[PDB]
Amino acid sequence: APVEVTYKNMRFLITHNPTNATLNKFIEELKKYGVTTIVRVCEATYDTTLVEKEGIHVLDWPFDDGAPPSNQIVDDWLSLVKIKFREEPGCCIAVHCVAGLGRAPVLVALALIEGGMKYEDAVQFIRQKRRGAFNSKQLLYLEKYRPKMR
Amino acid sequence: APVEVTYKNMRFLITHNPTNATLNKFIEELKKYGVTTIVRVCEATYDTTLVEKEGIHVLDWPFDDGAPPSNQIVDDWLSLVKIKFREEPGCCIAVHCVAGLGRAPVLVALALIEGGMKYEDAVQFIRQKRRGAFNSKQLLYLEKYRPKMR
Amino acid sequence: MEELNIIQGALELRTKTVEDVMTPLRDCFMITGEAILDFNTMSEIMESGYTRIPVFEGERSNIVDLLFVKDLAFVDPDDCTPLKTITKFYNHPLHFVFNDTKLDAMLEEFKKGKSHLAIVQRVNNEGEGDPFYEVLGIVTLEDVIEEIIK
Amino acid sequence: MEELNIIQGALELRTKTVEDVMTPLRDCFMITGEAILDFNTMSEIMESGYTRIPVFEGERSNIVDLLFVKDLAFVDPDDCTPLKTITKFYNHPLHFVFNDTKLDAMLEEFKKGKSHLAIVQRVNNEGEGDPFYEVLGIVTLEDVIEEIIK
Repeated sequence: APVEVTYKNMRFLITHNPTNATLNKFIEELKKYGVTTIVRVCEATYDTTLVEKEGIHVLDWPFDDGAPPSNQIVDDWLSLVKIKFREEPGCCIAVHCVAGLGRAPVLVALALIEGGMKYEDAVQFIRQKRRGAFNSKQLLYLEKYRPKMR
Repeated sequence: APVEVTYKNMRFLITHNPTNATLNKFIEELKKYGVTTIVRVCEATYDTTLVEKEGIHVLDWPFDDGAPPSNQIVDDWLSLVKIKFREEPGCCIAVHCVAGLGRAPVLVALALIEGGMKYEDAVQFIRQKRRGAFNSKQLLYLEKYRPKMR
Repeated sequence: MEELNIIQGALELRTKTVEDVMTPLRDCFMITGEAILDFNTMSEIMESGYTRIPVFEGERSNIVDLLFVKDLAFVDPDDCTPLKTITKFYNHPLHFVFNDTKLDAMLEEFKKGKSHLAIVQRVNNEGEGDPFYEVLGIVTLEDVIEEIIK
Repeated sequence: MEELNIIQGALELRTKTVEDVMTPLRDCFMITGEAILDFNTMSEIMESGYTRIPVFEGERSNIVDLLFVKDLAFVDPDDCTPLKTITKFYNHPLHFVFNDTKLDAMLEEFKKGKSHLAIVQRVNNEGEGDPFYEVLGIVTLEDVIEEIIK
């Protein structure tokens, strides 16, 4: 159940975690939504080679289950969003976990908030697509977060 | 679907038409209702030998489909009822057709009317057990019939 | 809208009959008692998607049994077991109801028993022969429910 | 009495949820995806009397498919075909619904689709990890109908 999020010039795809046997259909979905880059915020369970050969680069940036991303991860993520969307406009960034509903939506939400979207509007925008995202800690984290308007 | 009718000292069983393969269960039903005698008012489709060996005599007295019984048939039937019920009280007389709902119930009804039961009461008594008995001719016949109080 | 439709159908259970909602005989899915269960016949039965199928012999109007597909469980296709044989192994009561029976009575009967199916019949009074029960079709619990929920 | 019960249930479709009428997970009839369809397994499946069975792999809570018994039509027991293989041959949509979904909405969804079955799930917000969808059980069209007709 892949989820697409569109705001301003930004496009994100929050997807599931595939297996090595399902890789081809997975790549079909990515290519369908125009996914340039994948960020895995959890354990890496599948070989990226076929994904690389298809022109899709995979970044592995895990952080703690049920936890906000670290400052370094945030900076790398914002920089990544900027460069990738300036490099090939209209393209899509894929973020996925194994577990789901906490971490990847936190990243996407951060991107939206930096895009100027209000906190509550961001959380609501996400939960409209996937119900139950954002546990307590992550909620309060998106609340306390100070956007740099990047 | 065997049907039992009880009035005064009289007991009748209006039954279906069995086959040679179903004869044993058939005889089981007859013995269950205490059937001494069978009257077949339609074509005879099954061998009576096994039925005879079980102590049940079978009379073949066909008359026309959808028609009343002839005077001779009526006399023989009333005499039969009298002798059989006087010979072994509490026993049961079986009357069956192949077709159903016209002829056998006409016989039973005649017996009831001669037993003193009113015409309408007889027809109602029968139809309560089997819906749709007695076509038009047979109805008018039971109407016009003059009971001898035999 | 849905609630109002259900309520209306509920109120209409009293006026409507089984003849109104039944599947006419010619449109009923049936199988002959002369069927041999081999790989093909059993496969066809399974692929039909019917849990219970009426079994007729001779005329389609002559319905001698009910084949539940679960009855085919341990049957071996190589044995080419006659359907006639298999229907003997299981007791599935074959119910008959008259065409003017109301839907609420029918629903009650369906509710008390384990039978979800009934054969619709009418009294045929057209002379000059004996009246007889004519099979019109088949009514199921599903038909009544579909009459209720529209 | 029956009509009043139906009407009341109809009015209760709005307040009641799918969690109220569902079959809890542990009480659901299921089959593992590792099942090999041989004479015995297929016979057991048939004798179960279920038209559609959920297919899980690993945990029972992990439900990867729907096996329709009609899908077994031309399967040969001697081939010992893995269930995994057969589930691929047919497309049976696997629906998921949240536990607080009202029964009338559920009935609507059942009515539009060809699916009579849905997996009940809840949002699990207990920390400190990422929130996740927890499978509670299974709800069917039959459950809703039975809630209506009492």
